[PDB]
Amino acid sequence: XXXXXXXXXXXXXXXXXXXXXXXXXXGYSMFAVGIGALLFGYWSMMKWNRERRRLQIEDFEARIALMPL
Amino acid sequence: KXXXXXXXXXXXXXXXXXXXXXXXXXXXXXXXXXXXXXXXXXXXXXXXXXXXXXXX
Repeated sequence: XXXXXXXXXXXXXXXXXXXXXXXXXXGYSMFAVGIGALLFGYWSMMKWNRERRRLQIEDFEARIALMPL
Repeated sequence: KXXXXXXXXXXXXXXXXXXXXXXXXXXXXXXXXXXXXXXXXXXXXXXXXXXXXXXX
C-alpha cells in the first residue's frame, strides 16, 4: 500500500463570514448616560461653589476686621 | 466668657460717629478757586441789524 497526503473535511473552516458586530452602545442609550453625566456634573459642581461663598466672605472679612494692619 | 461673638456673615459697613473732634469736614487740598467763574449774561438777542459780512 502506498501512503500519500490525506484529506480532512469535518467543518471546512467556514469561509467568508462577518465577525464584526455592534456591542455595548446602541445609540439612544449612550445619550441618556451622556446628558445624564452632564446633569449630575453641573449640579454637584455648583454646590461646592456655594460652599466656597461661605469661605469667600469670611476670608475678606479678615482685612476689614484688622485695621491696626 | 462674655467676650465672645460670631461674625456670621458680613460687616456690611456700619456708620457711627461719637467723637467728631473739631467736626472736620472741609479741609481737602484746594487753596485757590481760580477767578471763581467766567462772566456770563443772559438777556436774549433780538435780531442784530445787518450781517457782519461784506455782502449784506
